[PDB]
Amino acid sequence: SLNSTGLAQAAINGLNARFYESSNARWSSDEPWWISGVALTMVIEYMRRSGSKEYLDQVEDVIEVQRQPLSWWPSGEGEFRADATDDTGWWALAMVRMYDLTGNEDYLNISIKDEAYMRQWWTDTECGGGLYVDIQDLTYKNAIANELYLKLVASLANRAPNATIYLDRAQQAWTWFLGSGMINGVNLINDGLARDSNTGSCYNNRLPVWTYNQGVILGALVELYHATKDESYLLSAQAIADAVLSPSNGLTSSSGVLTETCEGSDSCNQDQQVFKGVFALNLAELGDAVAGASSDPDAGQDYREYLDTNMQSMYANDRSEIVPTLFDSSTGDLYDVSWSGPFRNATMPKQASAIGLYVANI
Ligand SMILES: OC[C@H]1O[C@H](O)[C@@H](O)[C@@H](O)[C@@H]1O
Ligand SMILES: OC[C@H]1O[C@H](O)[C@@H](O)[C@@H](O)[C@@H]1O
Ligand SMILES: OC[C@H]1O[C@H](O)[C@@H](O)[C@@H](O)[C@@H]1O
Repeated sequence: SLNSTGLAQAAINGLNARFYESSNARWSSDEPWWISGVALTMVIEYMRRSGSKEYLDQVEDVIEVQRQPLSWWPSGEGEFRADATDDTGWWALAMVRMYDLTGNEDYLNISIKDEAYMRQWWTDTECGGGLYVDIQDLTYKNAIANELYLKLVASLANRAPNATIYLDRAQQAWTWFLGSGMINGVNLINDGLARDSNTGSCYNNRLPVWTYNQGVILGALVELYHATKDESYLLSAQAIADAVLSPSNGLTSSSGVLTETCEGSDSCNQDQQVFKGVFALNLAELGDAVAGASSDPDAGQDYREYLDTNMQSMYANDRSEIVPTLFDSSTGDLYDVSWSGPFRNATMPKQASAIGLYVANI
């Protein structure tokens, strides 16, 4: 009796009432800019899955202003080309979804500019491949920038005119990622690569297993499946998702709820607060691809039940409503970080993550 389209809309209204800045065409300028890109993704995906165009004018406004040359990275020349490859990647994938929503080639073109910009920091000369996250310094090849890159080139292999260079890049990037060692012995992805002092060989740095690094990779593999019709991409994706769902690996509580490793210590910072909903949206993409590739009705049923289980927990334990007034009639729902633990306060990243979970259930 829970309607995920209605709750997604109420969560987007809450996001807007507390965090949207009209004069800036952005949410929460006091929060990292890439998380406005994630938020835009969630709003776009709500519209795609539900069929609403309620927020289209707002999204267009955000795109128009945020595509301008960034005051902190003018040499990027706008179009979301930023001072880190992952920041660019979040907006690039938002533009892929906006293209999917509208069919407007402008958004696809932006994604193509973003891919060419990110590729500049791919090297074969360290780690046999992959790109750096930190453009100014070039010290870290990490999971998230390389997952976003992979999902972007794979997305373009299905949509762009010069589709075969993107397919070759996606297949080579997946080959590199699989061979990097970041996917560990329980099929989960650690934070990134360290580099050996004497030898230049790279290895899994054993930094934490973050939920969004188990999620963006699933979307990439789903796009590789669509570009190739090779289910072995779905089989790898399902292995990573199945590891997340397994309570033995500690991302899934004994209540069956998705749980960031920092929640226990109450230490989730502004980045980590958004991670879970990015995983959920990507898990929904995997579940749709698996159910479509198979005649069995129970196909992808575990992923769908998982998202449902998480949705009901967040709805019941992690929710607070804006108090309407005589003057401001704004309504919506607000959310904290723990999809099981109690609501203490809302932040823009926490809210974006919550919207992601509802949209994953539409
Ligand atoms: O996305 C990260 C980005 O977010 C902030 O809004 C900006 O001030 C930048 O300095 C920073 O690099
Ligand atoms: O794994 C190596 C890596 O660890 C840190 O988390 C990063 O900030 C990088 O500067 C460094 O190269
Ligand atoms: O919050 C964790 C997050 O922190 C930084 O932004 C980078 O080191 C990422 O690789 C990492 O996932």
